[PDB]
Amino acid sequence: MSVTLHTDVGDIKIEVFCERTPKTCENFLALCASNYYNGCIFHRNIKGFMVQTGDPTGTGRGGNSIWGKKFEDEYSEYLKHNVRGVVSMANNGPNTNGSQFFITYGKQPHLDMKYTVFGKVIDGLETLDELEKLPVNEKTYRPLNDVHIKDITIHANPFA
Ligand code: NI
Ligand code: NI
Repeated sequence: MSVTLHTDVGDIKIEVFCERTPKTCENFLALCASNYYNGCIFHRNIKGFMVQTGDPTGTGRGGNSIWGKKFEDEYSEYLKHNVRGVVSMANNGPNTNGSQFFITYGKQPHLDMKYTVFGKVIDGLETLDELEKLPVNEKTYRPLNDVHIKDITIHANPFA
């Protein structure tokens, strides 16, 4: 399955690995499908590292799962932050996944087994490039200009 994030700076198609991270997938797709991320900004943008979003409050402290409470990590030896465009859930320690997620800008091995990887950017890399060059407050890494996720399209699999 895949989703396309329609942002102020372009679209980003992300393939989600539902066979390895079923709960993370269910959560993400449910939030996407219920317009939960619509209007969300990319609140933390760190060039060379990653960009974070998925917090309706836009502070980096908010957001919750489709279950109204944090859920468990789903780590996998098959899923590592070893390339640009890996998509993972942000957290505040073990099993504290909510709604926030981030997209890496490059290989970041230190993140492995610390955050639940659940997707990969498969199209719209130019959009990721645009996000990475966005001017930010060099102290908080918050983009000087709000960049939002307008809406998200879920590519329904023809198969039931
Ligand atoms: Ni669009
Ligand atoms: Ni706004």
